[PDB]
Amino acid sequence: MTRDQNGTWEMESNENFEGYMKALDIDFATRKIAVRLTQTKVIDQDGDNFKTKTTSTFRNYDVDFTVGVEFDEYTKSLDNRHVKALVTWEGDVLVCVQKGEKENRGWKQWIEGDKLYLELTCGDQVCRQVFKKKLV
Ligand SMILES: CCCCCCCC/C=C\CCCCCCCC(=O)OC(CO)CO
Repeated sequence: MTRDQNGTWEMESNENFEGYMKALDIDFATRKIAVRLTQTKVIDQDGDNFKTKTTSTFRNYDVDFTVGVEFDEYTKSLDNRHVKALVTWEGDVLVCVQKGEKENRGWKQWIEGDKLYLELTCGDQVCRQVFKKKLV
């Protein structure tokens, strides 16, 4: 029973964020800033209802969803694309498929210990992020 992802989580590693961004066609001036930033993830979860915020000094991104309920996602101030998104549980891993113009786009997010793991995929690029839970 590790489905409870509530908390504030601070990034400690970010592997291949460059390649993921390039796969999304982010221009190199934007990538040059974005690759350097420490991200924070704030998750407010009530059962299968999620409200999430990913924040940095450069850009913030909010996405809210209910597990199992397809929704329209506009990735505003990221790559600015429209996708149909569905989040499901695979065991205690939260799995998102983002169907749209990019093939094999989505993410997977799960807890181990005091860490939150997030693997972002686009095409043949995978970015692996790890966040540490912030205290009180
Ligand atoms: C926002 C902080 C970084 C902003 C700088 C990046 C700008 C360059 C363009 C694209 C990179 C998109 C990468 C972030 C993916 C969104 C996070 C996300 O959807 O996470 C899920 C799972 O946590 C939310 O529930």
